[PDB]
Amino acid sequence: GSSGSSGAGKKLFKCNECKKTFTQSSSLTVHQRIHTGEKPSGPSSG
Ligand SMILES: [Zn+2]
Repeated sequence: GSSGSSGAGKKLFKCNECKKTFTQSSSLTVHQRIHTGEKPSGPSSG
């Protein structure tokens, strides 16, 4: 079921932690650190 209302297009990079996107990679990268640098809550094993 494709109900693309908000986005779901022109995507190149997506975070498999908070389903976030960034027009560019660099932007996403700096955002990844957060998920890959936060208190040990659970075994990410990404
Ligand atoms: Zn994220």
